[PDB]
Amino acid sequence: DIRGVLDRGPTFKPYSGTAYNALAPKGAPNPCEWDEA
Amino acid sequence: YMPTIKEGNSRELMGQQSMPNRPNYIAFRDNFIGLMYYNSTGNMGVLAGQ
Amino acid sequence: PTHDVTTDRSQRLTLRFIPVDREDTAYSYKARFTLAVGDNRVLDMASTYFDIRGVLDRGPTFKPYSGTAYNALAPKGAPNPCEWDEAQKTHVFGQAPYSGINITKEGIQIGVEGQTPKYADKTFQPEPQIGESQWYETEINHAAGRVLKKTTPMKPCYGSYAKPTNENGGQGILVKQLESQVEMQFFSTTEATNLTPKVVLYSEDVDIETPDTHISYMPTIKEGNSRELMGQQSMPNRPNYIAFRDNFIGLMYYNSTGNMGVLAGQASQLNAVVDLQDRNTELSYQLLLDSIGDRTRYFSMWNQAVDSYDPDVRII
Amino acid sequence: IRVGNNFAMEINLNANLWRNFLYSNIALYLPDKLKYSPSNVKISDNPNTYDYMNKRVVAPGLVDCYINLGARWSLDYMDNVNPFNHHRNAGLRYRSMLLGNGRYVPFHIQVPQKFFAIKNLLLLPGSYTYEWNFRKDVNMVLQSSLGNDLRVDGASIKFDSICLYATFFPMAHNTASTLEAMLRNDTNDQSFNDYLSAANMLYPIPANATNVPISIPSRNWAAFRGWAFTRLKTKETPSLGSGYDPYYTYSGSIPYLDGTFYLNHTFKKVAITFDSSVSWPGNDRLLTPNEFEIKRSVDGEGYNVAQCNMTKDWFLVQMLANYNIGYQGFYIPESYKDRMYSFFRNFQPMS
Amino acid sequence: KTAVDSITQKKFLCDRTLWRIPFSSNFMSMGALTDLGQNLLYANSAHALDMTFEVDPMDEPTLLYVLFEVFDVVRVHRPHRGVIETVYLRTPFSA
Amino acid sequence: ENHGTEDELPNYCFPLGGVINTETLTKVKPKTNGWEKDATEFSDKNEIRVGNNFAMEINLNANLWRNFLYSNIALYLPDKLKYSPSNVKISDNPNTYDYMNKRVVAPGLVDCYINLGARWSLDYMDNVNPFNHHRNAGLRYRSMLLGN
Amino acid sequence: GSIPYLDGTFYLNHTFKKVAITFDSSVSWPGNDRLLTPNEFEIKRSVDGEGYNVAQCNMTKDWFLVQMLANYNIGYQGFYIPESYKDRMYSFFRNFQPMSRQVVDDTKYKDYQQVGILHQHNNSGFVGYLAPTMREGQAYPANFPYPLIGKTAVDSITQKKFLCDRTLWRIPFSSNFMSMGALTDLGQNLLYANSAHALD
Amino acid sequence: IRVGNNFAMEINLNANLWRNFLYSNIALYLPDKLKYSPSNVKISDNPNTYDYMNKRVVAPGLVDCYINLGARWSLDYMDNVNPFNHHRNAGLRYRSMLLGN
Amino acid sequence: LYPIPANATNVPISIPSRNWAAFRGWAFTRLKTKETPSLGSGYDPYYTYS
Amino acid sequence: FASLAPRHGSRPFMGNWQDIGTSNMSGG
Repeated sequence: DIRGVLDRGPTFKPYSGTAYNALAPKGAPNPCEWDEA
Repeated sequence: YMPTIKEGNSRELMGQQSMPNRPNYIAFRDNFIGLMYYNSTGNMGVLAGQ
Repeated sequence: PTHDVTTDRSQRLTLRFIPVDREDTAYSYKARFTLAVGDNRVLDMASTYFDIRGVLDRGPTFKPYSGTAYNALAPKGAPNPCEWDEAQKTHVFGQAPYSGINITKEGIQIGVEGQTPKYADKTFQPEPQIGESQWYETEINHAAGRVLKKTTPMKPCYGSYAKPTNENGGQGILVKQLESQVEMQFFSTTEATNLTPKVVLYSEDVDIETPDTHISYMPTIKEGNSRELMGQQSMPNRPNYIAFRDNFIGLMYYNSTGNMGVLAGQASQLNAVVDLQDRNTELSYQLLLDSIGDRTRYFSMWNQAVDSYDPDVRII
Repeated sequence: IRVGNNFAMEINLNANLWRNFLYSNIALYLPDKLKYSPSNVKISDNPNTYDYMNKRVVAPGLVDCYINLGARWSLDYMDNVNPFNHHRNAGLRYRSMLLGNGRYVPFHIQVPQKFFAIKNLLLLPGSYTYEWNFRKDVNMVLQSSLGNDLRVDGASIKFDSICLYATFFPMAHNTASTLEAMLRNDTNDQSFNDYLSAANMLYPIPANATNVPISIPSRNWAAFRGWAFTRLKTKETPSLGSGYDPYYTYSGSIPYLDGTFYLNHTFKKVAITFDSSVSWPGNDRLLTPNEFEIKRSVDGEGYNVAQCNMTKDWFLVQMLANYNIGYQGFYIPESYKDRMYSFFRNFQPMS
Repeated sequence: KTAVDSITQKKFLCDRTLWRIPFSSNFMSMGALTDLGQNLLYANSAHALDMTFEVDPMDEPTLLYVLFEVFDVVRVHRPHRGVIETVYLRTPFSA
Repeated sequence: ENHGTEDELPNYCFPLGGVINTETLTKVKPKTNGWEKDATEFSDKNEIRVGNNFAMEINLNANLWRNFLYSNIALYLPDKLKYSPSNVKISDNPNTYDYMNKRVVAPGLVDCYINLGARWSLDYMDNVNPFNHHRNAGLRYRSMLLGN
Repeated sequence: GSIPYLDGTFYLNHTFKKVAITFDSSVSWPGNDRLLTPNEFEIKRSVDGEGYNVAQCNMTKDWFLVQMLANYNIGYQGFYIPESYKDRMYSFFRNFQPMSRQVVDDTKYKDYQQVGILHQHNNSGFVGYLAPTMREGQAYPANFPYPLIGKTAVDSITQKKFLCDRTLWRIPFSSNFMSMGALTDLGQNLLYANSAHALD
Repeated sequence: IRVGNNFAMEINLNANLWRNFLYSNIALYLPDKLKYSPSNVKISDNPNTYDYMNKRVVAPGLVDCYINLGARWSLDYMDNVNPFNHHRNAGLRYRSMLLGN
Repeated sequence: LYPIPANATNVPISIPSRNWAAFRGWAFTRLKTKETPSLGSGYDPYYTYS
Repeated sequence: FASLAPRHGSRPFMGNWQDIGTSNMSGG
């Protein structure tokens, strides 16, 4: 019987797709501001 | 899709497009293969008398 | 066990039997063999079979897949970039997805080679798969695209195919003199007519065909291209699976008195296969495999794959 | 800057996936009396051609996403249509892809031997002639999922070569000679039996015919085992006994030869009378003891099983013919007696 | 709450199968050679059969596939090298 | 058993002729640098799309997965989580179907991201009877065994 | 990832052509003219000029006999589906899935053009080019792939192969390739022999 | 008042569900010689890194909704690739969720 | 009851084979199928005659 | 015939005596 702490690392993703605005279009930007001339 | 190599915010970065990362399932192996040193003769386990 | 089970002499496992005499009718063929069992050998006839080689033509009515192969994500009423003659002036319904740099009488400039203006190869450039990659409607002053000519018969985009006639994927009917005929068509703004052409449509003749779709709505019975034939809508053909039957039913004449098989000795010539035409040897074998084994499993060698409807299609 | 909510267009996805299901699988496989010819499209005159069966446009409102909602119900239009002539026929789906995906297929097949006398026969030593007649009819050697005539539709088959193979157990020569000597007695004859074990008669039923009288002339009926009857179609059954049937314009599943029977529900009753006066089984056995009522349209006395119209006489007989179940309670038979071609595996009552 | 006055239709579909009626005195399988099949060996008399099926009408010429279940038995004798001898027998429908 | 949604590709929908926002252009032939109007053979009005066509983007595998979780899990949540609808009359008896039908439930409670990569039954949905559910394939069979 | 050495997740079984076993550097095993090509274990053949393939694939008749006898004791009295307890997960017939397809015959079809992935424009104006990014192009008739069906089907050639994952190519050291016991009859002839044999 | 038929736009659903299937499961698991580098995106140099394996863009036209139509055929590119290094590895898909998320 | 079709003049019947011991005779009369119910059936829903 | 039978231990692994013939038919 082993008790311990496992670190899966930053390269662990147990799901396809995304968690965050999944129904959003992939090219759809956030309400943003930029700079031009 | 990065339209422009420049990291600063611009008009062209409204056209950058997001793709989800590939699903990566990190777990212990089936029947806990790899935890125990089997067949390593330098790390050979012991069941003997006291 | 060591001895008295398996021989220690030179004995084969599988034998190969060339037909002694083969005869052909227009609807059947006959193969006589010598099933020679040597000394001290037993042969269970379950291990015997006929290996048959040949060439199968499934015909043009074979469609092994639902839907279509070509432009499946297209709308069914979406037309190709086409031309037609009304009442005789030629109208163009097209699209110009490519964005270039400059437009002269030699076509569209796709780039430079130092300072020399490199133009588009009219055989395959600009590609109908390459357009713009950003979503926002930027200003496009020098676009270009490809259009099928009025001699090309008008089809919907869904299910349209033409064969490529060069190495770089560009499709177009070559003609002998073997040079392609891709004419350039320069278009500009209506209220603008200096004169700068905005859109260059490379017109062409392709060998367009619908190999797996058909038209579900023809607005006009007449030949030739017209405005009404933009509204024709393409439906995929029905999937037709043509194959040999389960457990190779229909390859061997069972229960035909005129086509009865022979297993006999070479001397007495008395046929041990007495076949009666009110037997069903095929259905006797389909029900025998059910009682002895799991019939859902697939065995490719005897082509043992049982006919099975989907249970949610029969009973709704 | 957008003032308000953004622009969008609403779709019903699950209904559109279910409307595509019922059309591609059920509405396109409806009988041809429900379909019509499309406008301004040249269609073939022959109804057994793929150019006909493809281009007969069917209305989606016949089988749309609301048909029999909450009813486990097969369509009365689709009961008499062969369910094995379908593109979800997972056997023929597997058998089509086992050769390939193209029109032009060079095949390589191993055809089993099925004649019961020479199917499990253990041959002793000796040189035997072994001569067999093979078919070349593309409506018999091939199976299409629509049932179109493959003679008109350009399907051709050409048998280049053929070989007989035979796998031999390498038995020891003083053991395979003791077995040889034992199997050459008149007492050790290898006796076999056909699994169907039936003499099979085809009786024609005319169009729109309800009463089907058959008549066996006169015979000693000793060692008689029983009956097993099923309705077929004349279109789908080839005239076996003839080497070539020129009137057989069909290349679907042949229920006569493979066991894919589907017209079982089209039986009302069965009256068996031995010798024109002795009704069978007689003896006041059944609840209607002179006939085998398979189903009742109008039941007032309440003799139906299973929340369907199959009778209590006929459900008793079929559970006893297959499983010896019915005198000590009805229950689900075990999965080894209940095979694929059995009664209880396939009895699906609906309402 | 606005449901219409409805009538119920019941049916069954039983694919892939043969309607078996065993020629046994209790409709059971107590053996392949049934008791009514042996009752007709010791009777030693010929009887005629007149079966009458009532079917649902279809708009198509259909067939009727009745299996008269017999004992289609083959006994195979090989007495010498290259000699094959078979005796066939099926009862009742002998041929 | 929330695996996420397989939506690495975007899923688009298109107008019924492939394009709707075309503009009117005029055929121009070159002078024999130089250009002149070619209205003799070709017409002066040709609907030609400049650039990519109009299209709308939908996430299909997330909308099918979000319809799955709402109809099966979020509608079957306990009544302490749901709330009364606006301007809709409702039955006062909580044991009524008219109550259970009209208690509007937030889709964000069981949305398409709940416990991603976790094979986890909800603690809200542990003490709820799993057999009082429309995917009860026994009762789904027994309801259809009498009819619709 | 998965370790096929330890997990049992073997997947490169289809990459074997033939096997030649020789005891004592001269005696080719099994010998005794057992196989159809008795000097070697031909696992698959791409030529097949003599007619020695099974299962509508390219596995030979020698090798399919040996594998159905190593696992199942099936093959001398007819090939059939083994019962569900003999046919385990890591066995042969559970995992043997033979396949076939047709591709274009580039030396026979007179209009073939090798169109690489840079120039294949099926779903032209509805699919992004070489990327899972946004769409680009026009609603244009495709050029890939060539039609294998229809009245304008191309001249095709058939490729056959098999994939048999999770399994080990068992060649039993028995005189009839069967499992009549764990101590096989060829292992008892070498028992008490005190004779060393080279294996190549 | 609308004159004529309404506005609408068409999607092929059963193709887009089938094209999402073949890209997520087969095209992203193609060998690295088929894939190419993303434009203007940084990437690791070690091919055994997830940051490498994530960002190698693969063309959808390699495994699209028309690949080997009507053929039960595993790809020749995908035969020598380990099928158990896949996110649908239902054991590893279960063994990952057995520890948590 | 042997059925006669409409406007059918000739009616062939056939008793197949029987020991005819203690046979007394025949007596026959044409009926109507409309006027004769099929007995043995407990209820004939197509018998519209009283 | 114990020299033809495999040896589980030192006893011949024989079959049953009455398992020699077949008896299956189409429902009987």
